[PDB]
Amino acid sequence: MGWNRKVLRVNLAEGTCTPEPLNMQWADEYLGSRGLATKYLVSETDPKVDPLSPDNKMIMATGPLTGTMASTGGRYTVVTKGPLTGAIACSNSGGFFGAEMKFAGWDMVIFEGRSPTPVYLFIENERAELRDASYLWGRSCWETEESIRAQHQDPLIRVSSIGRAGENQVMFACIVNDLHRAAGRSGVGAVMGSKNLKAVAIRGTKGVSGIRDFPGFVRATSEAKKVLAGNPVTSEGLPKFGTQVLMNVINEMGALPTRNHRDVQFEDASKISAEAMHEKRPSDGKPQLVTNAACFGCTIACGRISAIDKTHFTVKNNPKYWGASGGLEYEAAWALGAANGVGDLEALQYANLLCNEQGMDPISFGATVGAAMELYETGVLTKERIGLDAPFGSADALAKLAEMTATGEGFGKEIGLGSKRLCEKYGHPELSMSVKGQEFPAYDSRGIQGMGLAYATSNRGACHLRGYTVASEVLGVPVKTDPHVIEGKAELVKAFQDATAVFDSAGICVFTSFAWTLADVQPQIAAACDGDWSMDKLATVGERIWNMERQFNNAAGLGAQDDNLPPRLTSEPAKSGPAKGMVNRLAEMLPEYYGVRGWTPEGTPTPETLSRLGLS
Amino acid sequence: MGWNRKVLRVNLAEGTCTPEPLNMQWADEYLGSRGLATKYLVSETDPKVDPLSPDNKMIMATGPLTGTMASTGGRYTVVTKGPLTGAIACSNSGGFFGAEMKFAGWDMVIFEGRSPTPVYLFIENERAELRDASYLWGRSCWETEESIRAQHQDPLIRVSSIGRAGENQVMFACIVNDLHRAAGRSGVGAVMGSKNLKAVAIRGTKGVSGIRDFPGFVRATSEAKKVLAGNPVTSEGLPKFGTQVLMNVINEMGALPTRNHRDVQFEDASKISAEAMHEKRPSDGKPQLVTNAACFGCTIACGRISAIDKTHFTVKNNPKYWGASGGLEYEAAWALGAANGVGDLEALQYANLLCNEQGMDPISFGATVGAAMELYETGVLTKERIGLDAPFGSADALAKLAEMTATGEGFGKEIGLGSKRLCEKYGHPELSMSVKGQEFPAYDSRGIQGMGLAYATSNRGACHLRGYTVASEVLGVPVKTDPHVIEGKAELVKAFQDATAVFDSAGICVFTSFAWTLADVQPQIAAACDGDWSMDKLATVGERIWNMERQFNNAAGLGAQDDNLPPRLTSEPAKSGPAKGMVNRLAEMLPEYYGVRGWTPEGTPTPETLSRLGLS
Amino acid sequence: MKHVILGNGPAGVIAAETLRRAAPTDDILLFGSEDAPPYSRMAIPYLLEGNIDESGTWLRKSPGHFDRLRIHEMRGRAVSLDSERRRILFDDGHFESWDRLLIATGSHPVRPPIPGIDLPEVQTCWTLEDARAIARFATPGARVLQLGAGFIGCIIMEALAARGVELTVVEMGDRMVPRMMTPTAGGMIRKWVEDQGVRVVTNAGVSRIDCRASNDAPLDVTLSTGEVVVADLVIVAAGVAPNIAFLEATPVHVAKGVLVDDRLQTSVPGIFAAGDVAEAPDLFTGAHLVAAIQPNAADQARVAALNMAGHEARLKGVLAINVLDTLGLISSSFGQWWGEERERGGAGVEHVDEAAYRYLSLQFKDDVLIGATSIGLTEHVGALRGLIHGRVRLGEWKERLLHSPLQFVDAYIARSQQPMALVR
Amino acid sequence: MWKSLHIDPAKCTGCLQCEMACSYEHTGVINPSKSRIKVFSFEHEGRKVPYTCTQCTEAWCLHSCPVDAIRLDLTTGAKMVFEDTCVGCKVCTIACPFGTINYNQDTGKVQKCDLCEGDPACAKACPTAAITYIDADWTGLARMQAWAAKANTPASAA
Amino acid sequence: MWKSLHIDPAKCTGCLQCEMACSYEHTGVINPSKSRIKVFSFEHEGRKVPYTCTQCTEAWCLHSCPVDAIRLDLTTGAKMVFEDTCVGCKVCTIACPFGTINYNQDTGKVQKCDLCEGDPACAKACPTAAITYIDADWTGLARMQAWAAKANTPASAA
Ligand SMILES: Cc1cc2nc3c(=O)[nH]c(=O)nc-3n(C[C@H](O)[C@H](O)[C@H](O)COP(=O)(O)OP(=O)(O)OC[C@H]3O[C@@H](n4cnc5c(N)ncnc54)[C@H](O)[C@@H]3O)c2cc1C
Ligand code: SF4
Ligand code: SF4
Ligand SMILES: [Mg+2]
Ligand SMILES: [Mg+2]
Repeated sequence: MGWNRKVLRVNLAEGTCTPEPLNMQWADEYLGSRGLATKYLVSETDPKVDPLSPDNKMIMATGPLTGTMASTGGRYTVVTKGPLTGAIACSNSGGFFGAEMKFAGWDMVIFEGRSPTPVYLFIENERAELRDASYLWGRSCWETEESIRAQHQDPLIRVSSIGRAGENQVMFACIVNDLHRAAGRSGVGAVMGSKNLKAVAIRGTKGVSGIRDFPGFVRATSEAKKVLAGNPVTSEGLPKFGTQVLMNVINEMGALPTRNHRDVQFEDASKISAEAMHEKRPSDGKPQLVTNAACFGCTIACGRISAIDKTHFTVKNNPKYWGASGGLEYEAAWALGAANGVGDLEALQYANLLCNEQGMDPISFGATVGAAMELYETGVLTKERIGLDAPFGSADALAKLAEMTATGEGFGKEIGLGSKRLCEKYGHPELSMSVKGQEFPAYDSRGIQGMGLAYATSNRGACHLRGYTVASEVLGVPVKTDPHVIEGKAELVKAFQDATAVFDSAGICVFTSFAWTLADVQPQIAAACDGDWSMDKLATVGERIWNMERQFNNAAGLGAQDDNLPPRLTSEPAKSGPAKGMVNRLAEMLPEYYGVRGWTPEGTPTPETLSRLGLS
Repeated sequence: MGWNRKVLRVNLAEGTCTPEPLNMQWADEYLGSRGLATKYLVSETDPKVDPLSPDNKMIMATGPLTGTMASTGGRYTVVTKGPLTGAIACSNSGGFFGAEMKFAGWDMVIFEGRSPTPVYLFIENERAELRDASYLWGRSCWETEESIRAQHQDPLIRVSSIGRAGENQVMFACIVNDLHRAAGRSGVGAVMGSKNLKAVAIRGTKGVSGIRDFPGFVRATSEAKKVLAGNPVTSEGLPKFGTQVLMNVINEMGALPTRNHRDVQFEDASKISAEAMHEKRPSDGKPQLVTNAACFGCTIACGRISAIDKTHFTVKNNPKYWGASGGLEYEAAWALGAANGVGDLEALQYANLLCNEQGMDPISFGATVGAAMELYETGVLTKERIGLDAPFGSADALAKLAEMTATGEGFGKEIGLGSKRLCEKYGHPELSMSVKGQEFPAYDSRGIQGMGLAYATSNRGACHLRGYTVASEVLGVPVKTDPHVIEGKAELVKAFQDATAVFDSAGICVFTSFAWTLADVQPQIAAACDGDWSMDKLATVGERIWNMERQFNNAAGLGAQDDNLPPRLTSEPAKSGPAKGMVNRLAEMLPEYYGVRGWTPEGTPTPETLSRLGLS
Repeated sequence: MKHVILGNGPAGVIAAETLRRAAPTDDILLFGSEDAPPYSRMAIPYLLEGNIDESGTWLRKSPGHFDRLRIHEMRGRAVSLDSERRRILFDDGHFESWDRLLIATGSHPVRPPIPGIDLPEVQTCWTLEDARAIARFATPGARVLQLGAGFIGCIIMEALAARGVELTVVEMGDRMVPRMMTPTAGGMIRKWVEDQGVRVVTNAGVSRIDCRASNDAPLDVTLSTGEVVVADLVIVAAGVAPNIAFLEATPVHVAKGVLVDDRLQTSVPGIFAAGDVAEAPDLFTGAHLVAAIQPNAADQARVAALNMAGHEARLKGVLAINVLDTLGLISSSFGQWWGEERERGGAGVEHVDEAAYRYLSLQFKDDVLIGATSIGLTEHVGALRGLIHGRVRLGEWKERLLHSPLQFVDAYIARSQQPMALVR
Repeated sequence: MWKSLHIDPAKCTGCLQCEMACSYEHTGVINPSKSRIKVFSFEHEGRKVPYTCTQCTEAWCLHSCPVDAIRLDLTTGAKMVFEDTCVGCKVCTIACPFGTINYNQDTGKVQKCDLCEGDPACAKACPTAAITYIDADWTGLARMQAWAAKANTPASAA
Repeated sequence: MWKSLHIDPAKCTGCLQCEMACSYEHTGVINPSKSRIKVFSFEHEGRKVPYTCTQCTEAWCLHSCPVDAIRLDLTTGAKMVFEDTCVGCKVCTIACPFGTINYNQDTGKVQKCDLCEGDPACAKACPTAAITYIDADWTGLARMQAWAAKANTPASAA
């Protein structure tokens, strides 16, 4: 079976990393990698603890199909209690690290306590040990990766580390592995750096054995890859254009926020789109894109490779940034771009390079920068405080603010506090576009009605990946719906959330849901794991995972008075586009969502629904 | 302690090689390998015997750090009375011979007398014997080494021998060990060949024991190697470029003699510099240089390996020179090159091969060839006498003269007399560029004054390795001073001469002085030897060695009249370059040197300094 | 299955260990005849000198070693074989059955037919009882007379000379070690041994040994030349012949030794042989020859055990290699040291130094090294086997090896281990 | 009738689907660290290149074995290792100038690419078609046709 | 978890600094003629090659010994000589095809490289890094990387 039945349980206070068997009868009820880790956390911590303290805990986990022959099976997760929100935080990362942890022999690592001195972890197949890292504190992710690999004389070691923002405890730090493809959102880097841990290095040569049926699994994966290779989206669209192709599409619908959610359309959205990446620059006559790359085992290869211009004012005198690194995603391009009214592609590339190097989160940084720009434009913030003029559409201001935030000198300190706390400090809480402390993704909720409800009732804050209903109201792959009605939305949200929970628990990339479905994922899990894995079991597992997460969040001190939106979205009409004179109508959908889910009107699970899932 | 406490004392007149203990109370006053050997010479011979005769004596010696773990600890010395000059001669060689002598149990060998028949000496750890060598007479060095190794049936025997230029008693013969490593200067090879002694062979299997403190010695050597590894000169410059890197550097400053001191700049110096040895030849597309090699224990590896072209007109009919052997040092390249005006690179390597094969000295031979060519151009020498045209810049004449001089046939019999005697024979003594009989090295003394003062006041004729003031005025490793000024030069010369004497007596390379200092040399001697080896003792040892050498030199007949320069260097202004219109000013610095050294106006030590240094 | 092995020398032990490692689900039986644990006879001379005890001759010293590998040890002497229905009849009346058989029974010494050769004071040196008898009789100050100056004869005379008694050697041939040395090196060994204090008479034989009035006094040995020698102890080192005492009436073909092919197997499907009893193909031509040395026993046992378990392994050939120590002189020989006929394209070289006791010789049949012989060379003397066994095409280096024969390791490196490390 | 592997590094994404197949075909467990083909990533130029044995005809690994446990095949033209004659002397890993044929300490032998007896498994699992199994001669047809089409400029717009 | 020495003969300068350490550790005196690693010099081409033991799996020396004085160490995977049961019969010195185990007459025994029990001292004293202590598998990764960069030309300048 896909599990290896081993957990590490290291004690950061006194060393003593001692192995321990995995708890079965929980693996066949939660499937691992999103339910098993949070079941461990919920079952052995108390929700009233403060976010950053020695009493907290951190869990790294993988799935049953991690590091196998199945398509896109190389993803892992980090689960903790987030410091930016106060709720439970789960971050998902790809790359090549989860597969190497699977090949080593383990499938879960638990960190508890705080170490008196800086250390880092080293694992070889039976031997885990903590080593001093006092010569590595205060270095970037690239440098610590190269330093570990050079000192150990082994080019086959996989490293996961943090930047300077993790050490400085910036609220939106992250964890980076393989020079890009990082975690983010809820600020897990701050929790990792508060535990006084620098990096994890792993090297495995034991192999993934123990699958209950080898020929059946091989046949199932061979049949499953054929469906993925005939779909136009996952054979020509994603490999050639990437996730950026959506930009113009969204702009044609008038559902793209601009300038701190003041507008719904960007006039320069055609200068930062994918076609703008595919054009030749007049300075050199060569495009900004080189080639695409793929994660471990993925047959889609939607990654990016880009090279920055050598004559831009940001990088003209710094030959350190002249190589080739990862390109722009959709959300990074939106946050560094349309959220501030900036139409310079090279500035966006430089900001993304800095964010990848120092380990930050582009979305939260861009939203906080936009909030600061609006606060300055109002008149509350003076040039003496910031140290620079900050009007909308200043690329130079964006670059300087990025450097200051990364190095944590001057006004960057205040920028390290996030948008909500920064707005609250100066007495304007209404200017923070965030729910439960997390800012909004690149989908507007005035021209789209499902995403307002999706943002309102997510378990970790404002997130678009837990429930993704744009796949039906824009592209319409299950069924084409209308984004201008609110009828039959609760069932959509419920079904999408259950399916996404199952997909994340399995251990595969979620993009494959554009061609696959549950009927194409059932045979592989049935032929890999043991027990009864049918459709009803998967639906029950998804519902149980969602209910348990919600119950833990409720017991932490968050209730039904936080399911709201800022007044601007629900009171100010749109100013351009095809969604003229439309505002969000969340107040007419929330009781229906509470009723359909089977919850109490105040948002607590009822004993009937609690007993049906066996959660009692 | 690094000493092994044994001397050999062979008696060439009747054999009778009988061991003898070393003399303590002389070891802890001169440190060995330059002061112990010269004290042994001075205390038992007379300063009036002619250079070549049965009554002369020869000493081979090693140092306390020779054959140990210390970096560059493999140097040995030969001490005698030079026939070329009439002063005391001490020549230093590297290779793997001194280490083999130290591993065999001895650390000094004394040759006295004359043998009626040719013999050679063989040592095995206790057993030194003299053997008949009537079948080796008239063979070059390479055949002698190969024949000894094949006859004694051992490929790990270390052999030192002379060539055909020693048996014919050429005035500037030398001793060659390990193919391309060699001593030189003052004609020690003539003294070796006047005793009918052909070769010395050593095999040692006993090891170097006797260190007063082993772990302290090991730690001191390991700590001292880091400083040598850190400096750019001894980490990237020397291993990559040899000593040839100074060619263009000296040429740009306008201090490079050309055509028997008629010019101060060479137009073709870019053709025989270090960069010309790294370029791919048009015929075969491969560079002349192959790799680099190192002496015993050295961690710098400044040696050269070169391959000669197979299609050059000088070696195209000879298949015995087509292998790989030693390259070109800076002095050899200058002497065969700019001293005559030859811009070819293959001819220089061919002449160097001839000089290494037949055992001669490149500097003296090149200077004598240049003097002969100037005499021919003036008109004193005719074509009928030479048998060949000898204009400036003719490679065929250089090759022909090299063959005639090495083989000792024809006009080479005159050429082997030396520049001073050859010039005096034809009624023109002003055309010899020498002080006390030795020709000048590759540095001019019009643009540089410290080199002129170092030449004029050296204890074995004109030598640039006794007091080296270029390292302060060009490289400026201690400090950077001005090479156009005559203030503060006497103290520079005195300090550099003392430091050089201490380094030569220690038993290590001089090039390590580009990164080390007496602070980094004291701990190793302190941990290796017995006594109180502080800084004051080291300074006193250097001063005592220099004063005793001067006393022996002065007693032999040489006086203050010999501290002069040829009139060309002191009456001819420079023609081009930065130092145009300058002339040497030796008259303004010599009395200051005599005053600061503590001697008399005539260059005789006073009773005060003799009593201070304990020379009475 | 089931495997039965006869003889518990080096060959049987190595074969049993390899069989247990290869197939862990079989029954293995190992048989012997002597009343001792598996031991090497090679270490009998050092027992005579006194360096080690008897227990130091054992092949495996770790206590209870043949239990962790699940190997059964029995006792009994094989006297009859029935190959038709696969039966073995032992001397004690019991009986054993088998599925695969390996014969590793070794060799035994032979006595010349001299009158009075069965007297109590005439002993051979092959087993432990003989060593005990020799140690009992060879008191210091005694009188010893030895027959034969071969290889084992040289080893025994060295041991007895180290024990500190007088010694006399009678050799029927023309020189010492006539089968592994050239005449010049044999003469050097002879003169060194005579200098050290051992009397050697050559080109003579033993006529008869006669007993005196009582069995307390020494014996009188009359040689062929006529002189008589009084001697307390007599050592016989004539020669050895293979142990073949039950294969005479079976379809197993048997010459001087048991005949086998390249992958060790006799002329019956299901019977194998290795050790001193096997006659294997030659490396040079391909003929059958018997070589009684230790590396041959080890290699043949490993290959036979690997083929017998079910796999498929091959043997390259056999070669004669010898090293000898005599009273402080070390000499060695490899391969076809006697050269070959020049009309087929051969060449050779010989370098000799008499006053310092040095010798070396090389032989080249056609661009390949074929034999070697040396005195006093001990460092990197194993590379000659690497050059001879794997036939390295020397090429140009041949000419170099004709001018200085002390660079064989350099030729081996530049021709068959790292040819591309010198390409520039 | 002989065939060879063609590697095209302009169509590789570094998904490591070759090594899982190559290790599973020979060992029985998924283990990308025991494959005989390796993918090297050069980050500074954004390039990925896979490499494996080229099956030389003047083989250095063949001529350096003291036991003759390596010999040729005539059906596929592939050098083979006979893993019950090898003794693990590790000399064959020094003679090869390219770096292939490596050691395996779990079983105690060596390993190299043996063309899987003419049925490659790494060439079936590549989705981008960057590894192909074509005939030994004429491996440059695909590039030659494209360069013949491109280099000859048409007599148009001139 | 086993490791082995990797020798790169294109970086050696013949300083003999490693023989001094290998002899000082095992005898106590500096003696480059009692070391267990040697250096050979080829003058006609100007190259130097160090030479030591490869630690065979089915080693001839272990099987040839008649008195069981050579045994395998499970922790580091090296064959070790126990110089208290050895009798100096020298049969193990002619049965090694590379000739690395040698005879020492000062004590009357034999000697070979024993990896210093997982702590080589020859690899710490080499300045040019021509001796390394790396894992037994994948000792050819550097050559593979260099030849992958060299052979596979980029699609530039064309
Ligand atoms: C350098 C060198 C030095 C040597 N020095 C000596 C020396 O000093 N003395 C010496 O004697 N040899 C010496 N030898 C020879 C060597 O020790 C052995 O001859 C040979 O190596 C042993 O191999 P083997 O196992 O095939 O023979 P053995 O070890 O003799 O194997 C035969 C075994 O089978 C047993 N056996 C016999 N008959 C039967 C039967 N019917 N049924 C069952 N088992 C039976 C025997 O008791 C014995 O244990 C030397 C060899 C070399 C290379
Ligand atoms: S689809 Fe994109 S993000 Fe997902 S595994 Fe493949 S390359 Fe990685
Ligand atoms: S490791 Fe095996 S294949 Fe390689 S040379 Fe040694 S015996 Fe031959
Ligand atoms: Mg992520
Ligand atoms: Mg010199």
